[PDB]
Amino acid sequence: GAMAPSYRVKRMDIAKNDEECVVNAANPRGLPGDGVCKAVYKKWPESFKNSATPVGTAKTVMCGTYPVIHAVGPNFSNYTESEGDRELAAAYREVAKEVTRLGVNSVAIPLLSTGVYSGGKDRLTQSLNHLFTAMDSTDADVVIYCRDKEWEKKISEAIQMRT
Ligand SMILES: [Cl-]
Ligand SMILES: [Cl-]
Ligand SMILES: [Cl-]
Repeated sequence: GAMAPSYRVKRMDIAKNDEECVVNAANPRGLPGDGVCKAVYKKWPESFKNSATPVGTAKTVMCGTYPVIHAVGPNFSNYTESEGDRELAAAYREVAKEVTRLGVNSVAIPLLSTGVYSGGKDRLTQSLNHLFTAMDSTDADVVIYCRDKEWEKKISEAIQMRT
């Protein structure tokens, strides 16, 4: 584990992360997809061998010795708010189990279901709070990746408020 486990946020492509493993915002079919998923496919294509997994779950595939944890958040265009909220919380709980099993000291993670699976809604607080609920009991250093400048400021504020 990290000596003083922390949360940090960076505004840049998660495919350039400086952590021991990455979480992909995957689709259930293991397809290249769009957004974070497509960047992950371009950087670690070998990790998409048998990466298909249901909504609300995470499945890790190695690219060399580097773990890619494919976490499938719900698409809020298809799910109700209640069911989607439950599956989004579940995907993050599965990421925490995988990070613990892998024994890594750090993990790069995107906010699941905030892009094309958001159903056109701002889900920063919803998704980030489910990330904290799952990851708080782990001792890995967590680095959250985002692309929007206003989202970077809001995620940073939420991290600092709890310290
Ligand atoms: Cl970048
Ligand atoms: Cl998304
Ligand atoms: Cl973003």
